[PDB]
Amino acid sequence: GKIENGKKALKIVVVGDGAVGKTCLLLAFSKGEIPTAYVPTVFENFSHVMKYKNEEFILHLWDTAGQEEYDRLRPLSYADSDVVLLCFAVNNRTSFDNISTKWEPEIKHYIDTAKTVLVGLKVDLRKDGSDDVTKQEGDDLCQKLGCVAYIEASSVAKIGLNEVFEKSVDCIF
Ligand SMILES: Nc1nc2c(ncn2[C@@H]2O[C@H](COP(=O)(O)OP(=O)(O)O)[C@@H](O)[C@H]2O)c(=O)[nH]1
Ligand SMILES: [Mg+2]
Repeated sequence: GKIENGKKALKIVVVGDGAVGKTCLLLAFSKGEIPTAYVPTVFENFSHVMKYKNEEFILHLWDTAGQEEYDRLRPLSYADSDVVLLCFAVNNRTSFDNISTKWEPEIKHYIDTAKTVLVGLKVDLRKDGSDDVTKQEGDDLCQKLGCVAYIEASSVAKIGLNEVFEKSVDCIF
């Protein structure tokens, strides 16, 4: 619950296994596309203005990673976070299981006061006949972990991107 110029402001941190699509989520959400160019391991934190209810919110968006120096820097990203997106890829069951084994506990340790939103990324990839994570599985995990919501999204297909960040704003304001 911050106010930075005259605009309500929110800090959102994005966490989850490598390659679940965290950097693409932020690029697609804020830039409206994923550029054909070298995608960085971690996007430096930045502010994005989002027009929502009928007002403007300033979102302070923090990408994170677990490779190279970013693994060591990650804990420092959490301070004063209002919302944490717990991200996995729906076609990667390992990443889903790690929400419970690694990511939710890490968040509870460093920033228990943050609200969490469970985010099922790469939903464009879900298909019958594999062991892809279902919407019911995401809903159940959200329930067990006390997240505010489970939201499915695709950066590539532009599905659910605004919903993720609109729900983030909603649970704070
Ligand atoms: N099909 C599909 N692929 C995606 C999507 N988002 C990301 N990817 C792919 O997943 C790879 C890893 O994404 P990235 O954002 O770098 O993952 P990060 O390590 O969690 O930040 C990228 O090379 C994309 O090719 C998506 O919504 N749909
Ligand atoms: Mg990344």
